[PDB]
Amino acid sequence: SAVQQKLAALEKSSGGRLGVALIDTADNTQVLYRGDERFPMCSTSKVMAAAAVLKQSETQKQLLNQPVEIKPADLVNYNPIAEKHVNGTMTLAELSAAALQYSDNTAMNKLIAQLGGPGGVTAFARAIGDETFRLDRWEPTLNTAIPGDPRDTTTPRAMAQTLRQLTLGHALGETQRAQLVTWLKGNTTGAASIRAGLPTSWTAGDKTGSGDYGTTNDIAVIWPQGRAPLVLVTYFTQPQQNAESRRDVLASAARIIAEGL
Ligand SMILES: [Cl-]
Repeated sequence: SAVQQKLAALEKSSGGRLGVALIDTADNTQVLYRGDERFPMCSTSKVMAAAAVLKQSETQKQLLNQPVEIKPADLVNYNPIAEKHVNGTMTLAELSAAALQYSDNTAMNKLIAQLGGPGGVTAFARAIGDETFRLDRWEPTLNTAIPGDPRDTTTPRAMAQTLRQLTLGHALGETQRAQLVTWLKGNTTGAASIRAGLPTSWTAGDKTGSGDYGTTNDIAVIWPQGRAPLVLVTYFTQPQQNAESRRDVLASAARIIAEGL
């Protein structure tokens, strides 16, 4: 197909390995490129952690408004929001928003702690039928992205299915689904990634990721006009440990997909 040829050429030009999964909710059809190969998730795993906390909140009503102390020991390598509140508190809702919309790594570790460790995030994934997702480590070491290492990876097919379930399906309660979608739509980190390759009139919510080996990821839910919503995930990783992340490769993959719609 034209999409596959274009994705392979993009992959060659970029020097890396690209994975793409598109789900069209009109007919549940999928377009896949390396759909069943594992890729490091990096910050895309924050969606699962936030969703798991939302799920806890369905029976623990005021959980989202619970204050959590932010301590110096909590800070890691990228803390744009958390560093502003050190020695104060943030609520779990605020931590979820920081994680999702700013990719705050301290905020992620606070969510992981709220869930009882990395295993708590993975247990939620299993509870919503994702047998592929695995979170093995905390921030920042979950970003090592070593080729062939299955730790902290998923597949494009698996993550597209899961994002669909969380944002358009019934993995969460109605109020919680709406809250996750609201957070994703307010993301600040994704302008150069999938968003840059979509028509501006199509609304999207997304979560990016980046890490070692020039790993560059984005997962999005998209509301085009003229048709049912779509889910698009784009995962990218490179052979050299010190390769720079390439948000523009994800934009190009999104353009290729949008061409084939
Ligand atoms: Cl990793």
